[PDB]
Amino acid sequence: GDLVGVNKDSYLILETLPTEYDSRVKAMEVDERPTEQYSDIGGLDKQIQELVEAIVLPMNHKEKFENLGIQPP
Amino acid sequence: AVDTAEQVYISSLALLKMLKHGRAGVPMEVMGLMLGEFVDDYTVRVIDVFAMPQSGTGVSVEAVDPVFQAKMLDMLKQTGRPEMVVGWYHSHPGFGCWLSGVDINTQQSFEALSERAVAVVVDPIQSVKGKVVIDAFRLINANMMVLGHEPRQTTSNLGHLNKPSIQALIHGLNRHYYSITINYRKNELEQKMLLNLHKKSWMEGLTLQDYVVKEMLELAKNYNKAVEEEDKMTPEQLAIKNVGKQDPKRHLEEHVDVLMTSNIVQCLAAMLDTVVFK
Amino acid sequence: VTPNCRVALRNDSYTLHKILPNKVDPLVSLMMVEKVPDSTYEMIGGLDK
Amino acid sequence: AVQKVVVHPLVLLSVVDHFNRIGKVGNQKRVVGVLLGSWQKKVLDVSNSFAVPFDEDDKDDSVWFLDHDYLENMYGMFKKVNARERIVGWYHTGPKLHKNDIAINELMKRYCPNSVLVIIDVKPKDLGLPTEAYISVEEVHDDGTPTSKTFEHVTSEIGAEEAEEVGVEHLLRDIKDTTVGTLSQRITNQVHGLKGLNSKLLDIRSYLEKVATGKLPINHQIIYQLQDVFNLLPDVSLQEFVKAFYLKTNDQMVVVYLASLIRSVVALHNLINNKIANRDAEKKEG
Amino acid sequence: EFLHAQEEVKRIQSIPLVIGQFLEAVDQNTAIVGSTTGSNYYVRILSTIDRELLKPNASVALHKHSNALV
Ligand SMILES: [Zn+2]
Repeated sequence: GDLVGVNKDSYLILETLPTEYDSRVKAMEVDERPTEQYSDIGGLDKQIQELVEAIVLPMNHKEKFENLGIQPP
Repeated sequence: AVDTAEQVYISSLALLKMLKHGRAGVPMEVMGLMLGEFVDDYTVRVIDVFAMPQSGTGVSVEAVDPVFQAKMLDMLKQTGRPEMVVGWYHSHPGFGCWLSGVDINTQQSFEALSERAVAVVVDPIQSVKGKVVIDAFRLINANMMVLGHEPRQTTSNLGHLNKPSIQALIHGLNRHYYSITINYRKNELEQKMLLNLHKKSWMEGLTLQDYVVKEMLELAKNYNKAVEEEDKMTPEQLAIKNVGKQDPKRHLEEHVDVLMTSNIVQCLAAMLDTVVFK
Repeated sequence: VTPNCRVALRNDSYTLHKILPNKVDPLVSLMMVEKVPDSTYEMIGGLDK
Repeated sequence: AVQKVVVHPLVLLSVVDHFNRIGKVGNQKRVVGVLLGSWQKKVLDVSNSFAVPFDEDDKDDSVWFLDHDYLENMYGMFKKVNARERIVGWYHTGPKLHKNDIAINELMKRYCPNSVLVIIDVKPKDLGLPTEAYISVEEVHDDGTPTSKTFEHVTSEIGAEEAEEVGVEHLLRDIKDTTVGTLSQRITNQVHGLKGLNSKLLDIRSYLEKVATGKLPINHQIIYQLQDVFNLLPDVSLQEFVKAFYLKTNDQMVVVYLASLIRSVVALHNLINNKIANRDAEKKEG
Repeated sequence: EFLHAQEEVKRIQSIPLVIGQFLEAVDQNTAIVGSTTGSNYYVRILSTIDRELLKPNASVALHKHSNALV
């Protein structure tokens, strides 16, 4: 399932294309990254806390999880 | 300053290197140079068709290696004969062997230096013995349309080259192109030895080899009974009483002569004991 | 030149060369899809009106 | 262990035009050259070769000339057209040999697993075979001397590979495919009877001249050993093959029964519709 | 030349035989054949085949170049 360069004559697999960009997905990747600090989230600050303990710390420190030694969420 | 019906006294090895150059010359089309001798005006001869490297990039005028030219002719100098080029060959083994759009450029690119430089088109993948697709063309040009394009001086050679005149875009390319005549040389200095190795080789070699015999006949006699009941359905098919039949559907033969020469082989095969022994 | 009749066209220069007297559609595949012959009236018996 | 090769007569026709070179370059009589090819099997094919500018002193016959301008860079050309068609051996004309040949083999055994010398024929009038191979052999003796290297009679043939008869069988312009039983068998009768029994006269040249003037290979190791094979059936008066005569009733049994019944069927074949179409053509003419 | 005619019939055959289908027949030994290439042809057909074997749109053998019913 790859885009490859093939000779018209010998029909030899010549090179791999650097053009496998994948329509819609690579367009689904949000590259702008709009800003939102946590000052906008008013009223769900406990959900900010369990949110960070659930999600943000598995990105940073799995040693926080696996020196205790169970699993990430 | 004058136009004459030409002729190509061909070295059989030319066509040999073309049938190798198209047989092994995988039908991705290729290009070469033709190495003969400009003998005179009303004929020309080829004495050599040499080989080209794997130019698997493209039929082009740029595919010629001039150091392979100079070293090639140099290797003709350290061998006996340093003959002269007369033109160029190429191969069209895939399609119906007609003049490609590089030939319409590299022809006058080559004959700008040469005199004639006749094209060579080949396709050995046409047939095995029946069709001999050798092909050759002389590019006439729009400069020579002042005179009519009629050499004609000896005729019936281009009258019998005129006898086919059937290739689709080439019939169309009557403009800019008139072919050349190619006979085959009286090659009995080699056709003699191709004959003597031909029949000294291809019939039991030393010929004390067949002199298989009778289980072939066993199988052949079961053939030569097993078709005999359906061979004899034809006299039932001849029982039309008055007339009711078109062409007799003659299955009389194909089983006479098989028995004939096959059992000539069985009876001289019966002789070979009293022939070999005494 | 008959309108919508078919011809024999060469591949040479597409020279309009011969004209072919023909029928056009699947006519063969179903045009002649009859039950040919069979038998006579004697095996009917009753629906004669 | 070589039975046969496939011989393309293309570069044999290059032996023909180098046979045209030697008639006009001078003193060099014999056409000597170097054989390209590829070992695939015991069967082999030769598709190309090349003919060497070679000289050979009649005094001290082992004086070779295989130029490496002529060898190496031409092997770069012949490699450049095809990586497959490299060397396999070499050739020269004459039937027997050349006091230099063995050394000329060893110049290129550094190039090939088995550099073969195939002694070739420019003027075929032969009673036996065409060009024939000679493989690297070390048979020596039961003696324990230094190793013999003279390259022994290892059978070959003229094989035919592929189509190639768009030229060839157009250039026949004479010959017919005989449906054997149409004289081709008696052609083989003349060639194996005559061309076999004059080779038998070469064998009385052997077994008379060796009795006369023949030294050490008079009875080296194959004469009595194949006097065994001569002693299949050489016997005196009529050799008395008493098994072979009612065994021959079991033989001629078959041929005369097939000819009898089957040629009576041929009597139907010829006779019956010969009469029908005969008298249709005869009295239906009126 | 009788044998040349006979052997000649099958030189260009049986090795790389393409498959099309019959369509129609105008006249003797020349007919209309559709193809598995997608297009239709009107080609000269042989004297080899029995003439009553070409009722349906049957699977037929043709040459690449020449495209002849064999
Ligand atoms: Zn070409």
